[PDB]
Amino acid sequence: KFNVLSLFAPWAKMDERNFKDQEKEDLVSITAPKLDDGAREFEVSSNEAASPYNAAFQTIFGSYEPGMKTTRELIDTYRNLMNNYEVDNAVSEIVSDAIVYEDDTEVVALNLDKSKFSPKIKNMMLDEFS
Amino acid sequence: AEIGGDHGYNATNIAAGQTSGAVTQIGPAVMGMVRRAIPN
Amino acid sequence: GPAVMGMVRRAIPNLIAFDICGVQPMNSPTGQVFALRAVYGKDPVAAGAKEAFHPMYGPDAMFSGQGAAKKFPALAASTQTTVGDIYTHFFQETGTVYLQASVQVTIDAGATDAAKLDAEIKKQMEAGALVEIAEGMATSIAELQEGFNGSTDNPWNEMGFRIDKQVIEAKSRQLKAAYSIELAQDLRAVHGMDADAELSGILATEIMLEINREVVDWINYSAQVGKSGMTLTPGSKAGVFDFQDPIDIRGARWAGESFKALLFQIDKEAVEIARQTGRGEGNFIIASRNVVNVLASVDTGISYAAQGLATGFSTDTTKSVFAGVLGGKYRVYIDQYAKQDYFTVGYKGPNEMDAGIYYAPYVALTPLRGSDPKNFQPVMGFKTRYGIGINPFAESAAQAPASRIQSGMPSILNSLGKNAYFRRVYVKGI
Repeated sequence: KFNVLSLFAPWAKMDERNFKDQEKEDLVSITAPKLDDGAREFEVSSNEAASPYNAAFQTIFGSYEPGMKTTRELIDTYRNLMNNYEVDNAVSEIVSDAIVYEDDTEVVALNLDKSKFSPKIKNMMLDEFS
Repeated sequence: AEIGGDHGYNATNIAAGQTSGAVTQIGPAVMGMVRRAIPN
Repeated sequence: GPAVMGMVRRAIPNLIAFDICGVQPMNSPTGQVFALRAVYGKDPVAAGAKEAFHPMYGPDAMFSGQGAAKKFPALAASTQTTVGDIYTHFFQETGTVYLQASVQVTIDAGATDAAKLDAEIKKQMEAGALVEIAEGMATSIAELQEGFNGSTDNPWNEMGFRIDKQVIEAKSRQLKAAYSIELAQDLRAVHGMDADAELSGILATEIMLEINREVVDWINYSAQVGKSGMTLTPGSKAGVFDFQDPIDIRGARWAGESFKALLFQIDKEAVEIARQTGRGEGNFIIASRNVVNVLASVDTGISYAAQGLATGFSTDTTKSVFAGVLGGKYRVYIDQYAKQDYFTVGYKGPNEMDAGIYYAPYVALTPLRGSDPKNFQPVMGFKTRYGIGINPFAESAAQAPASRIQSGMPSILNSLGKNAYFRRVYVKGI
């Protein structure tokens, strides 16, 4: 392709490298998706003399888009639940406990107490983290 | 002197494994197959 | 529920499976088997080509020998021999034989068929007129083979082989139940039946029974008839063994000594089978329940005489069909559906391709289900596909098939009454 979306050209290169690493892996003889959570997988099956991925394409296109629609209904609801009493505070209390931050306290902080190439890197990593 | 002989270029005989000699064949090994590409 | 007294149904008979035949599991339809036939005479595939090895024929004892230099006169009806010469004849059985003439005599001028000529020649052999003979070639001839020193027409006899084959195809069979809802519902209310499952059972059962029955029939169909030819007692009834006729029992009376006569013939038939196939003495018999009842009641071991109850081998056809092992040598099965009374014997080797008769399943008992919306009544059924075949060389009479290719499936022409691996015996007089 010509990478029309030049916007992500450097990111595309990062994905190409990772994708190539997977192509070079011995992760074969696997019937399972090898997935647990996150991104929605589907049978875009290609690089073989059957081309079933076309059905997969048409499914995503023709049915656009109950995945995100449901997601909206859920999120919109989530916000509407938070809008009421008690739910409001339960969220606040949880958020506050998850991230507690006060005068001169510690923030989430990278603790590099395990082996590293060099203490110099440990400082670089912490500076980047900040 | 026994011979192998050969096929008559008759795809039927070839597929069957028939030749003019002393020994029949199993049949042609299959090298693979090609499915017409799908239009974009 | 006016004192329901339970219910009855028929039991399902057992099967001999494929214990005595090839099983060839397949992963594709239409498989193939090929074979090599050692052959000589400079053209492996030709009319008149001669095979180097065969269970029923003697070798050409003078092929690499004196026959290389000269032809021998053939024996023929009405001709006269010359004392000291050597004549050739290929017999219908026992094959190539070279006979030196001890006398100057003629051979059955009235003979017609080869069978008649062979018979007279055999008599002349018994008589000492014709004697088996072979010799190598004078060395002074051998010396110039391949045209040396100006000589001609002196090639060495040559050998080679011909590879050819046979193929099979799977035929199939299917049945449906076509039953009703209302009946099934009533049955649930009478015996607690599912009335689909019972039908499933019936259909699958029938299919399996048919197949196994078909194999047995093919065994009977292709088997050669025993108490014939080389296994025949000349004063006998040709193919049938009696108890009411002293010829088959060497004058026996007294069952303890009489019944053993059958065992004797069985061995003879089993041995001839080895003679026919070149593999080994028959190792299995299937027979009518009446035959087995006799076998199970006689001491089959070697002893003075002995008789008792039929306890030696299971005799029922209600638990099994396998009676046991005869003398520790042959697997005895019961032909639970024998049409008359008899028994077939045969040999099956450790090599699945060494059996004479082969079963080769590809698809089996696939269930099918649905319903017809016009009345919504259920439809259920099952499908099987397999194919069977026969051993190349099962006929044995012919050294080779036409066109280097043949169906491996049985047919009348291919195998009725011809199969080297099995022999039939008719039984009467029990």
